Amino acid sequence: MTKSKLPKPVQDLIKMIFDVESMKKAMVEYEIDLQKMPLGKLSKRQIQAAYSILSEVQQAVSQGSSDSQILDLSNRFYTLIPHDFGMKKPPLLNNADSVQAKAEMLDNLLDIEVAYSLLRGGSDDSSKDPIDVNYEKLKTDIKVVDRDSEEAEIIRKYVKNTHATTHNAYDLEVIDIFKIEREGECQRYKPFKQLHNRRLLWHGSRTTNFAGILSQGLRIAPPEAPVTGYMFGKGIYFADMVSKSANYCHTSQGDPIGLILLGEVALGNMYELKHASHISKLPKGKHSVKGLGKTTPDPSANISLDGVDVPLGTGISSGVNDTSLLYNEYIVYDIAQVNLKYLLKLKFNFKT
Ligand SMILES: CCc1cn(Cc2ccc(F)c(C(=O)N3CCN(CC)[C@H](CCO)C3)c2)c(=O)[nH]c1=O
Repeated sequence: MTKSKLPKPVQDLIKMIFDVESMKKAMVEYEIDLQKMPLGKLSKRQIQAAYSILSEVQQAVSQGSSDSQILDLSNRFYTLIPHDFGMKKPPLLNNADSVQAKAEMLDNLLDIEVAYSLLRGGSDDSSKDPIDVNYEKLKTDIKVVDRDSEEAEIIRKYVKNTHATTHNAYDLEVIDIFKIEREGECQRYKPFKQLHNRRLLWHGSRTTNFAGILSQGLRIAPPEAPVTGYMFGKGIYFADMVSKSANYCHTSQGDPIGLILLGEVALGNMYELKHASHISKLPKGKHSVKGLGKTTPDPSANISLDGVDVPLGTGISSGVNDTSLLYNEYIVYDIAQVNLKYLLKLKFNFKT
């Protein structure tokens, strides 16, 4: 039992990422019946089948089919994924809002299954630290960034300047800044290295999703998933406001620690949109979608970190009139266009 020699912040990141109990709390959060469907019985093909029902609902809504099939499909969904709503009525699956809500849950279920499968697979060695074994499963080089360097100064300033006044429920404190290097991702990203308009953007996610996020990278919703469950289609979503992405950590009062990503995203030509557009492909010659937000990080204060633009400017009006987005959103539809650079441990201080 050789005790791990990894730095203490990296060891804590490993423990927090592979926490089986956190995976169970996330499933209870969705009111999933863990007695009828324990974490060990959660299956990949089960999740894709549930995605198919969501897509079947989407098509039934789109042709008028009949709302009673939609009733049957909704009941079929709750049979496939056993829930426990105690005495209340389970939410019906008859409108686009409920399809998005269940697609989001399946997104988290998909990454939770990947994490658990990682843990219970491969090899195990009694003489090895579980932290050391779980670290190697991530297939990622993780190094703690020195607090006093210019990387951390830029990253801290990115956090400090782009917390929107709208997201007033909490404030953010940077605990740890990690430099991350997924195996093979640098080679995969090379075909996009010298594309224009490369920005450093945030991606917030639930803590449980990060075992899959680090082992497999950011992925696109599977083909079974309904394209109308996502505002701008089935792509990878980023933000330039740290608080916009931190909201997608789903941090609570009982679990105030969150994980957020800083990724280099090859945006190229930007299909600028102001409202929903459930697309699967992009128009020829366009490399990403930008949701136009009312507030944008002041473009006068942009800096370059390793030839990548960092929109750490404070929030100002964008001049866009008829848009449905409070803040900007960046979406790519090819996973090769993303190169993950930094991983942040954030403490959420909720104001009460
Ligand atoms: C605006 C910034 C922001 C938004 N949203 C919401 C959101 C909405 C629709 C989306 F398609 C995705 C997204 O990118 N997905 C969907 C889930 N997963 C399916 C395989 C993937 C995850 C990586 O494996 C890819 C994310 C976050 O969650 N975080 C953020 O920072």
